[PDB]
Amino acid sequence: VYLQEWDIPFEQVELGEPIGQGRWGRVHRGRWHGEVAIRLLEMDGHNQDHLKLFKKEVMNYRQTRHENVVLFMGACMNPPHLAIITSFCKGRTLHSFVRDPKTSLDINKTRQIAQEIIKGMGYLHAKGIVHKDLKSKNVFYDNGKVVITDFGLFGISGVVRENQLKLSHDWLCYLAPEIVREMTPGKDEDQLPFSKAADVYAFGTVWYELQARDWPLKNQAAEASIWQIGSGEGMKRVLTSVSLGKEVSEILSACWAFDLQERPSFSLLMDMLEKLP
Amino acid sequence: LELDEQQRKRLEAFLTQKQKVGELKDDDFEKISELGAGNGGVVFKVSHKPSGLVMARKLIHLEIKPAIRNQIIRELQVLHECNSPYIVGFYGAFYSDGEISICMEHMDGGSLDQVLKKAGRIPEQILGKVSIAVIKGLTYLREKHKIMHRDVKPSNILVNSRGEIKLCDFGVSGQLIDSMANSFVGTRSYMSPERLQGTHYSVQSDIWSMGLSLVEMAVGRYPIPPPDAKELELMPMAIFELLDYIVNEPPPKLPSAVFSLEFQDFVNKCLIKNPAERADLKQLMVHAFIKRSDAEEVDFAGWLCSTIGLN
Ligand SMILES: Nc1ncnc2c1ncn2[C@@H]1O[C@H](COP(=O)(O)OP(=O)(O)NP(=O)(O)O)[C@@H](O)[C@H]1O
Ligand SMILES: Nc1ncnc2c1ncn2[C@@H]1O[C@H](COP(=O)(O)OP(=O)(O)NP(=O)(O)O)[C@@H](O)[C@H]1O
Ligand SMILES: [Mg+2]
Ligand SMILES: [Mg+2]
Repeated sequence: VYLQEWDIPFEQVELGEPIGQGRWGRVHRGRWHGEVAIRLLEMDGHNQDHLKLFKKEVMNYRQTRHENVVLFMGACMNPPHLAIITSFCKGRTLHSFVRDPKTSLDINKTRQIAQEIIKGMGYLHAKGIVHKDLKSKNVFYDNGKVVITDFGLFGISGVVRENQLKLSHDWLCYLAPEIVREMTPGKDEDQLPFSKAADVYAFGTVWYELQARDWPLKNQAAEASIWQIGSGEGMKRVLTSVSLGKEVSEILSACWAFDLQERPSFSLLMDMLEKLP
Repeated sequence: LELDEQQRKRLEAFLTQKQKVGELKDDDFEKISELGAGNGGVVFKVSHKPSGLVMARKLIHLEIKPAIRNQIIRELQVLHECNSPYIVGFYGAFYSDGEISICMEHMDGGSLDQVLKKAGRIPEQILGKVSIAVIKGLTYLREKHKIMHRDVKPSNILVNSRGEIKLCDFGVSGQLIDSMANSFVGTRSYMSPERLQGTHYSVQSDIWSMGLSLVEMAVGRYPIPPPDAKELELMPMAIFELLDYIVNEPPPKLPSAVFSLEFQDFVNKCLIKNPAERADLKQLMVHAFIKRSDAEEVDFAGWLCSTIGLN
């Protein structure tokens, strides 16, 4: 990809200040005239199978456009150096948004934000793209509008170590039991069983955050979280411990369902969110 | 606190040697060789240049917002108040390059994990003494500063050729625990069954960790899953099934043919799943195995230096 193969007309785009690092390259702010987000990756693997899948997923993301999904614009690959360019999201992460004192969530606003997220995920699923990293920090809220970011990105195989693991707590809260059981040192993220059902479980966690403005499990040693999540015990005890409303809690129990196959689709979840207060 | 005079005079010697070295910064030090790495950090034998002393420096690498970085350094300076013949000599803590460094005693023989791999197995005679040392350290810690250790395992028991035993890397800072230390999971687990299910835990969890460690050192193998019957005469599993074993299966036990009742019973009491019924430290201190080994006569330093090849 030499960036001229994309439908967004581009003469030149300039890097601006960085705005965070992570397992997948460094994210800068930039100017396409419009602001954009530019993610810089480098490919250790250097095997052309990895670049083949990268090409596959990046042209798959071209086919997407939806008002609740961040606009994928471009990607260029001068291997080992690669760049992914999406539209820049003004406003605040839903994560820092529910955690604000001044913010006023209510039985209506939560359902509305949730329905936005559900429409976005439903689109992504229809085109057969799995997010694999839906979480509160990957949803943006600017006035009325809600946008999902950072989708499909876990499928790639660039530089990220040791034969131990380091797992942030915020992330593991969004992980379904199928996944955390497979975690073990020396296992890469690409071999884990992400899926549509795991995505609706992660939606369960973001809805709980909409209710309680916090994690469902208080910060603790990661081994503890792995056991509590993959045993299903921890999520049963949270459903026990402080409750919300019956119809509210039904969606949570459905999304967090231990057996993945009993988890609802996103189309169904739209209906469930409709028949509410 | 039953502070011996031998002990108080090597405690005095290193607190007054502590102000002789004074204060601290990166280029005062100089590398020697690779001590090791774990849980997000590497530690190296170092020479401080103002003071010819050889120390051990712990560097761990944490880019985060500076406010909590300084909360961490100020919470960690309490290590200056923590001083017992059974807790590593602490000297200083500082921020440099966004890499926290802790300067501590160098321990000639390293960790009982290191000791163990070369030694293969650790005799019972000697595990008595290390057990006494650990209960003393944990009680000192619980009574004097009201903390718990939270990370007891053989790689955190340190030995020297002068024959002392002390514990390193105890959980002194809450901020460093919540912001970094929690996120790591290794290939083995020493966590109690009540910590794994996320209830409130206590020093009881540390009793459990110590019991599992004593089994590992006594038989030379990480004890769960229990060795198979033929594997026992001679002397591939993911992390979740390990944790699920720890929570849902009987605990390890020492083999009945080889070690005394007193040892078998000590460890059996450390490894009871219900922390209410697990021995506390008051009870462990007066246990038969302890009364025996405390009054025994073992020359530890000799065993250590002929074990590893020091002098
Ligand atoms: N389209 C975007 N608009 C605005 N900010 C963005 C956009 N995409 C990513 N970011 C920001 O990029 C930063 C880092 O994102 P990211 O690299 O994905 O790290 P992370 O989500 O915090 N955890 P990880 O996915 O492991 O890196 C965060 O501050 C995001 O808010
Ligand atoms: N003061 C010390 N003197 C000598 N060796 C030390 C000292 N402190 C640590 N070590 C060695 O450093 C290595 C790893 O230390 P460490 O950073 O504690 O990792 P770990 O014990 O495996 N996990 P953790 O203690 O929870 O961070 C081990 O081989 C120890 O023997
Ligand atoms: Mg992300
Ligand atoms: Mg240690």
